[PDB]
Amino acid sequence: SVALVPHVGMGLETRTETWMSSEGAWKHAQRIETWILRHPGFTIMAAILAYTIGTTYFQRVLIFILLTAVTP
Amino acid sequence: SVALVPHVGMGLETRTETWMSSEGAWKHAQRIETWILRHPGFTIMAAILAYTIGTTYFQRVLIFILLTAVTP
Amino acid sequence: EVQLVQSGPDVEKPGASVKVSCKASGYTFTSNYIHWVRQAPGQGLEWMGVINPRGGSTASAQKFQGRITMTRDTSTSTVYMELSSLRSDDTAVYYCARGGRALFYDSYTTPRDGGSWWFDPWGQGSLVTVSS
Amino acid sequence: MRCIGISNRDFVEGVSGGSWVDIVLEHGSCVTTMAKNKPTLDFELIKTEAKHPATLRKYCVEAKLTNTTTASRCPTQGEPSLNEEQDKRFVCKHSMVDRGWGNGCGLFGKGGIVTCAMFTCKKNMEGKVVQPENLEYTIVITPHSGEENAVGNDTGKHGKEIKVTPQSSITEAELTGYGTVTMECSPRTGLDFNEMVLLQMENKAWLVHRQWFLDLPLPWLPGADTQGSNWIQKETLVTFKNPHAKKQDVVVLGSQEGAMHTALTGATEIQMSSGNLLFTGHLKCRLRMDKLQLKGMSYSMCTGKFKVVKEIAETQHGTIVIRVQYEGDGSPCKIPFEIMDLEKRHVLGRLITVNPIVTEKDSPVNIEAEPPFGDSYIIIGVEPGQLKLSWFKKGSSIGQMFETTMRGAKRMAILGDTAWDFGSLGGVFTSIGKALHQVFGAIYGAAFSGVSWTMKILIGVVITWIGMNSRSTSLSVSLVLVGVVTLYLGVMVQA
Amino acid sequence: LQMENKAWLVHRQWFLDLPLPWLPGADTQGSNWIQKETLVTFKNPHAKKQ
Amino acid sequence: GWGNGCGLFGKGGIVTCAMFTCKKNMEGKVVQPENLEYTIVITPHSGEEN
Amino acid sequence: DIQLTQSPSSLSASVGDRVTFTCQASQDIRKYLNWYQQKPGKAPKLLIYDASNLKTGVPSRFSGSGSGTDFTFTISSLQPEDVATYYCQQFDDLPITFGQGTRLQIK
Ligand SMILES: *[C@@H]1O[C@H](CO)[C@@H](O[C@@H]2O[C@H](CO)[C@@H](O)[C@H](O)[C@H]2NC(C)=O)[C@H](O)[C@H]1NC(C)=O
Ligand SMILES: *[C@@H]1O[C@H](CO)[C@@H](O)[C@H](O)[C@H]1NC(C)=O
Repeated sequence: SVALVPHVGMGLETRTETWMSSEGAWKHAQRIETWILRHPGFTIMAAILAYTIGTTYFQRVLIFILLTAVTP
Repeated sequence: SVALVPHVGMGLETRTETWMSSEGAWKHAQRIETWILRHPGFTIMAAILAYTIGTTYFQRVLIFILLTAVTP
Repeated sequence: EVQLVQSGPDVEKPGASVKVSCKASGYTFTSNYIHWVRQAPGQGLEWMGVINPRGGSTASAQKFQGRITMTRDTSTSTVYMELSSLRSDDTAVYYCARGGRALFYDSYTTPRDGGSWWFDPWGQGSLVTVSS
Repeated sequence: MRCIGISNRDFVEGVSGGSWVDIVLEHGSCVTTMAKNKPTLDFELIKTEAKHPATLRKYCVEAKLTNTTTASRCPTQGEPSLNEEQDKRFVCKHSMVDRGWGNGCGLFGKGGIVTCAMFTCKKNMEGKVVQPENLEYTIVITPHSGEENAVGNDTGKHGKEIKVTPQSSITEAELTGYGTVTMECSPRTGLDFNEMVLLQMENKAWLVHRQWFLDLPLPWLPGADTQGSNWIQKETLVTFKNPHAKKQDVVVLGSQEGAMHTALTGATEIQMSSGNLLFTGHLKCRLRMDKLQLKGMSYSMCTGKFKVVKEIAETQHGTIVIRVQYEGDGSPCKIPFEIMDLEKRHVLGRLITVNPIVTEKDSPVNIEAEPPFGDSYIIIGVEPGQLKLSWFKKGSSIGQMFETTMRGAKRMAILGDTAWDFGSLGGVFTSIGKALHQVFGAIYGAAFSGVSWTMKILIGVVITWIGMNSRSTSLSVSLVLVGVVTLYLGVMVQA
Repeated sequence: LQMENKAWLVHRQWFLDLPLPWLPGADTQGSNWIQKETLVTFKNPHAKKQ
Repeated sequence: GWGNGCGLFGKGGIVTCAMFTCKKNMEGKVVQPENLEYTIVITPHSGEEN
Repeated sequence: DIQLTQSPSSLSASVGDRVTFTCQASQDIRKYLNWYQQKPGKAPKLLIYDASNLKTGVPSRFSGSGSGTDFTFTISSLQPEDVATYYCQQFDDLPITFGQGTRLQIK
């Protein structure tokens, strides 16, 4: 629900701070990294995929940080 | 917050349906596609990136669907 | 001997807090659990809560949630019950007593049981009245 | 009987072993079994009750603020302090604003400042756990063979309730006549509690595995409670405004209850009102049937002249229950029930009443059977042949085996290798199956766990692709395994 | 956008597309809400009821 | 089916409905690029005290 | 939660009589139950633990019985000094709770 589409990039941003100011970002990161810690295997398999596909090195890095971005 | 951790893959399931019961998936899709409709430009630039990097056609497809997944 | 001396009766104003003491003798003060049981005159017995002399672990009933603190002085071999936000309903007599205790921290069920709750030597009770 | 209509059901043919059978049954499912003898019985599974819980955690979904003093030193020098910062029942924060001659005091700089607030919560979550002890299953094991009313109405007394607890075993059960039956559970092989949490919200509850329920954000508080009001956390709750420069502010975060629902999706719920209602889950029992009469032996075959009431009633694949009411004298005599081909007796059905029987006379006795894939010729009549009913079963051979394979697939999913146990006594290759898939899928299905619809199907197609372009024949160990586990497990799950 | 006593300034479209029960400015008695599919969810345990 | 009691044994259709009535709202309004105004203090330097 | 019911609320009886009480539990409490005697103005006192057991120093006319949810306290021969109010006590689960009490009146 409102759980997602959290009105962020959008526009109109003002000089004054808005709401979660300087949290929800580091929330987002901490969240997802936590979930990484919980399910290491999926990290493993994903990384393997990175070493499989493309793999001209920078490519690997990219598609990997997809693994990060996969799903909370 | 609880907005994201939504106890999904996890395990334990059961033979009986659980909660949002054949919704939250199609929810997930519908909302992200909606957000795609709202911000077409970002789709454009991203796709361009797909045509830039790797590009090994299958690669393009992948990193593209990634850059679709990338919106929180 | 097995013995309990509580402090004498007291009266307080509503909304206040009262501190009742329970002193014991006749055993190792760290060898038994302490519980507080209250009796309103027109009612029977009600279990207020529990403190462990050894180590300080504590617990309380839902009714008194938020309202009651329990502490101890081992040196004096004494327990202190304290109630906050006193109200007329609180007016009653209070009681304290023991349990034969496995060890560290307080509350057990499975390990047999105490086989009482303020009835053997919990003390002599003490009257407290919440009044204006 | 008490099975019929639930669909999704488990026919188990034969026993052998001299005795036993392996049954895996859960809740919405049920099981019908047979042997070359002994009466057909049905295992239907109802509420699971775990008695003694113990309470670990207090999450609050809502709170309020008051009092809420704040301070600043103004200088440079010092980082401000306030006494109520001492009692952790308050919430505290440092921020920095500025001060000066407008503020009036010193030096003209960006100042330190603090705040605190009293914190109190009205609403909670009661989450408890239960040790793999006093928790118990209740089963109705119902006979077929007539005795009116309902193939249905699980209410009403036939198959008892056959309680069981891991604390006990061997599940000694009795029914009228033959009804000596021995079951064995393996509840310790069940849901794997100690991984489990039962979570009561305002009414509704949810069963979720432990770790996630630990890591979940929002205000912490330990099971001891007892006035503590001691809540850790609160930084994810109660956000503080700091508009452009001056002052700062504290804000009750607002109830997350719904969002919490959105989280607890992907989890089976549980109703808990009194002590437990627990549903779902699954269990494995092994069945030793020795001890069973056929429910009547050495009789006469009816007499003649049955008169039917109602008609055909197929339901899922087969069973075709019929209801009949005998008319005559002969007293509880066997009913000559047969299922035959066109003319020229080739006769083949399969009958599940096995040994149907007349009761006290007048009473609508009923039957179920499995005609072939095609035309069917059903005959209950004897001396003046009394009756014949034409039937046609559509469908049904290749398609049968196919759909069957679908079932066995689902059961390979959902329930795992306990599934491999769901047959009975395959000697070697059943066992070696259970082990191979045991450690095998143990490594593979999990580890790449915790993943959802999307990522599942997608990772599936990509890895099967990389398989398609791989060399050295290893593609199969990619590929066929890959696409299968990935795709098939993709759509079936997350229900 | 006024909530119980805090408010927020947000740009229009997003505030249109936002889920949760709809209802137009006219209402008063209408109670006409159009949505609710994303609000109250329905259980359907294994077979019977709902 | 016969357990339900009625007809021949199948997977049935079923429906439900419920009254619906709402708790706290959101009042969201808009303002036209009219009826809106700014207030400025334009302050001199140079002493007094204040 | 666990609701301990005590019956009857009061009894009057002649000396020497046999008297019995019954306590009924909303949940199975197994062998955890207790029987108090309390004389007015006195602290409560012990009689029965584990529902089955006398304390040392307690007269023998006292007994207790019952197992799952149901229990009976018994005095074989009523004795005048036994005038008191009596109780039963559920310890199980620890939301510690008592029976409402039963008063006696000598005849
Ligand atoms: C399910 O079982 C119940 C219990 O036997 C059935 O209710 C009985 O119905 C018969 C029919 O005449 C009555 O004689 C009994 O008195 C009923 N039992 C009661 C009231 O406890 C019920 O009919 C069965 N379900 C169906 C669909 O028939
Ligand atoms: C909070 O303020 C109330 C007055 O509204 C006062 O009665 C109470 O004592 C205060 N509590 C604290 C902890 O400051």
